[PDB]
Order: sequence, then structure tokens, then C-alpha cells
Amino acid sequence: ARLTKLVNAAPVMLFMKGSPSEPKCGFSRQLVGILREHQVRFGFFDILRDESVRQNLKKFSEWPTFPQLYINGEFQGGLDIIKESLEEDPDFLQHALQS
Repeated sequence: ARLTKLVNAAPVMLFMKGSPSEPKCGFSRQLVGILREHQVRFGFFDILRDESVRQNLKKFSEWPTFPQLYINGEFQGGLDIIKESLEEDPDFLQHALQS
């Protein structure tokens, strides 16, 4: 419930290390970069803030690492999967927001 409300805090929600302006990992920084470059406006949460949320989100999404991107409450991938998704569909981020 805690996690559902968090992953749905914004239509696009990025779970990352650090914040978008002060990232604390290279993959966090690159995935921020990709969202900005597509003019995507997004919420975020710094999973460094709380081990419980950090570990439980991995259980939640069934994905072992961060960052983790959610769109409309659905898990979309980490960096490498978002990049592959964009290779397939340059308009991936658009398409994933559609209802």
C-alpha cells in the first residue's frame, strides 16, 4: 500500500540513487538524462533514503537493482531495458503513458 502509493505518485516515477539534479549513480544519471531529453516530466524517489522501501521495491517490481522506472504504476525496467525499449520504439515513453 505504501509502495503502491509511492510508485503512483506521478504518471512517470523514477526510483533512483540520489535526486535528478544530484544523482548518486551513473545509471541514475543516464536515465534522468534520457527522460529529460524526451521532455518527459517525472516524479522521483531517492531509494537511498530508506532500506525498507529500497528492498521492498525490489520485491515489488521483481527487479534486482536500481534505478527503476514506473509509468502509470507499471514497472518499465532499469536503464538497459529502457534503452532496449527505445531502440524498439523511439516513442516508447509516449506509448507507455497511453491508456
